[PDB]
Amino acid sequence: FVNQHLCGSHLVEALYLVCGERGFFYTPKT
Amino acid sequence: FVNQHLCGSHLVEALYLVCGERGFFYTPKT
Amino acid sequence: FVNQHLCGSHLVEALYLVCGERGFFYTPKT
Amino acid sequence: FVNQHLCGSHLVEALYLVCGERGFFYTPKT
Amino acid sequence: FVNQHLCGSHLVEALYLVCGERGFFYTPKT
Amino acid sequence: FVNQHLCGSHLVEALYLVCGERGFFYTPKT
Amino acid sequence: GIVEQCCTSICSLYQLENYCN
Amino acid sequence: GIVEQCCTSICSLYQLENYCN
Amino acid sequence: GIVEQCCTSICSLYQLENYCN
Amino acid sequence: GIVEQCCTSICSLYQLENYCN
Amino acid sequence: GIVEQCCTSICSLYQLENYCN
Amino acid sequence: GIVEQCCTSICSLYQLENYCN
Ligand SMILES: [Cu+2]
Ligand SMILES: [Cu+2]
Repeated sequence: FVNQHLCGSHLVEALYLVCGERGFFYTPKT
Repeated sequence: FVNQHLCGSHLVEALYLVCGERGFFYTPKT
Repeated sequence: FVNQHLCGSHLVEALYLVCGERGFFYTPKT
Repeated sequence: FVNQHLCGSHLVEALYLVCGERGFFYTPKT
Repeated sequence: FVNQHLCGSHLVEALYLVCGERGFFYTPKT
Repeated sequence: FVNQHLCGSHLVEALYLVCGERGFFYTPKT
Repeated sequence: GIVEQCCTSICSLYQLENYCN
Repeated sequence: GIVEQCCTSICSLYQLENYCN
Repeated sequence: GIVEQCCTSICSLYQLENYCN
Repeated sequence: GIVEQCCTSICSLYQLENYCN
Repeated sequence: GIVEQCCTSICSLYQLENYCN
Repeated sequence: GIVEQCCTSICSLYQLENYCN
């Protein structure tokens, strides 16, 4: 594919598209 | 007011927004 | 909850999620 | 070309885009 | 209408709203 | 895991993300 | 409503301007 | 599931916090 | 105001509520 | 169409590449 | 072009139309 | 990590996969 610049809700939308119903974790550094 | 169905991408958009920097798990198989 | 950084259409999506069918106004300074 | 249904969040996304800095009202009870 | 500031996936969403089912091309400079 | 229906705006969001800087054509009449 | 010029049935880009401030 | 407190049937903004880390 | 702030600084879901119909 | 490899019925992430420039 | 401009500067809905199928 | 990087630098779909359930 192609590399993406993914911030905020667009990263979350990327994990949905890539993981879908397998599902995912969203874990920002703290 | 009655809140809404949230499906697929709209639902992880809602999680992001609500959890933000804490982050979240989306596990649909559950 | 958590504080959010919300610009452009993402703020509009935030008001939809928070107000829903009660509804809302979107009023940028001018 | 025939334009489309716009529902919930897609519809306020369309308002934003179309009104921009003027802003808008979303009042669904209407 | 009003002029818009449109980057990334929001430009793509703008072409969908403006072109719809006529359809469109998305062609970044290279 | 079984991938999903993508409709209207969700489908061009998926194209963007997948093609990125190469860009894409969305031609629905096809 | 807007849900009725626009989501129920279908409107022009022009119709959505009806709702701009 | 979350697809079941939330997309199937309907949940509060509070319910979605159930799933925050 | 809200528009300005939430994008320059951070706002809580609770602040956004001040804007509902 | 793409509406037919992808919204009507269902496609791979690979299929959507079919449509990249 | 369109991609560049609309994100660096502002473009109108009318400019985006130049790009439709 | 992923969150940080993908927004500061670029990440591939393949990197995002490391995060799936
Ligand atoms: Cu954005
Ligand atoms: Cu949708």
